[PDB]
Parts: sequence; C-alpha cells; structure tokens
Amino acid sequence: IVGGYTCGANTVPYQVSLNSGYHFCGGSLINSQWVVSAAHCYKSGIQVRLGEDNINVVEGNEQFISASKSIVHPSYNSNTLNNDIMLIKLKSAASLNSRVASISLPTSCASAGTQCLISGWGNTKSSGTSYPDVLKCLKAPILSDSSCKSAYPGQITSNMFCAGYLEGGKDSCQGDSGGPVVCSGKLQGIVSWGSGCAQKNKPGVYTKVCNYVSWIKQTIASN
Ligand SMILES: NC(=[NH2+])c1ccc(CNC(=O)[C@@H]2CCCN2C(=O)[C@H](N)Cc2ccccc2)cc1
Ligand SMILES: [Ca+2]
Repeated sequence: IVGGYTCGANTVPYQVSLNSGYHFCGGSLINSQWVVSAAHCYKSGIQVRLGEDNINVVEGNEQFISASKSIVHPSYNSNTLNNDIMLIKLKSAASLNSRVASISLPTSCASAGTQCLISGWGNTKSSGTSYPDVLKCLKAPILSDSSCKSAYPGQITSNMFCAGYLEGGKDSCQGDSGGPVVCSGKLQGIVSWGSGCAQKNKPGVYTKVCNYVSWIKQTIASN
C-alpha cells in the first residue's frame, strides 16, 4: 500500500496473509473454513495466517492453518487476469473472534464514487521498494468504468473495476495481491493488477467480486 496509513493491530480482522515460508499474498476470510484471494496468487503449499498485524513477530492473536484445497476460477486467464479469483479451504476451521472475523460477500455490486478500504502488507513505495511488517490501509473510491478503461484501453473487462486516485500517490502495490477491497461492509474487490504503483493516470485494477458470489456460494457448498 502506497500513501496509506498503519491500520492498527487487528482492525481489519478479515485480512489474511498467505504464507509459503514468507508472506506472498493477501486474502479475505469469508467464513470459518474459506478464504477468497486472487487466482494470480495460486501456488501449492499455502499456509493461511489469520489474526496478523506484524507478520514478522508473533504477537499473540495469530492462527496459522494449512490449506487443504485451492480452487482457481474456471475461467481465469493468466495473460489478462480476467476472472482473477481463487478460493482456499482451511484444513481446520478458524476460531472466529474479534481479531479473526469473516467479511460479508456482496448482495449487490457497488457504484462508482463509493469509498472503500484497501489493505495489505505490500510495497509502500511508488518508486523502489520498502515492505512494511504491519498491516497498511488506504481509503480509496471506486472510479468510473470510463476512467478505468481510458487508463487501460482494451484491457478492462466487466469482471474488473478501478479504484484509487488518478493523480497518483495513493494505491495498492505488489504484495497486496489477493487482499480485500471492502466497501460499505462488503468484499467488493480483490487486489489484482495495475501499471506500476501510485502512478498518475494508472489506478489500481480489482477483481469485481459481486460477479462471483453465485460461483463462490455454489463452490463452497460442494467442497
Ligand atoms: N494497484 C496497483 N498499482 C497494483 C499493481 C499490481 C499489483 C500486483 N499484481 C501484479 O503484479 C500482476 C500479476 C501479474 C502481472 N501483474 C501486473 O499487475 C502487471 N504489472 C500488469 C498485468 C499483466 C498481465 C495481466 C494483467 C496485468 C497490485 C496492485
Ligand atoms: Ca504476527
């Protein structure tokens, strides 16, 4: 997260870190057994880390749970990141508490102009690299689809939306991949892609979760 702020420990209790020896992606807890992340975060051997603030220090509220299965969206395209969503099942149910909590799936999509909270442990620099160890947060509005497509002509599908600031300076970044965009209490986006980070006229692009709620609900009920 570039241009954001330190969230505060466990103030985003649905935020998970995906760990394969190191943090490599974010995700969102949607019930005690399931996490939503980005398909571009797919790999084997995932440990889900819940209750995290500083990902390099055991602070006392963590739950570390291995994934038992991962399900990449059936239509994910790795060349374009269309359908950039994946479900991860926990081998044992998380113990839900005020620091480890699920985020509600959208009943309805959100409209342009709605403010959202984006969070993660990704790079905080718009040029170069600095990775924080505590969770960072950013308030950012959904941008119009026309400004999104103007920024990225020929690349935006109906399964994507842009959010952030066309002037630059505030954005998500590498390492935030797969983490949440929460608007009005619903998981509306997943950190997906963009050109650089926090660059002028290059806003963040996010998987449009509301298009996937039927698939999520049917997939978790059958797995
Ligand atoms: N909001 C942002 N500026 C931002 C940008 C990037 C990321 C992390 N996501 C990435 O790094 C993804 C993974 C594959 C390549 N990639 C990218 O974002 C590429 N830079 C652009 C690209 C390549 C192929 C298809 C779609 C988009 C997270 C946030
Ligand atoms: Ca920790």
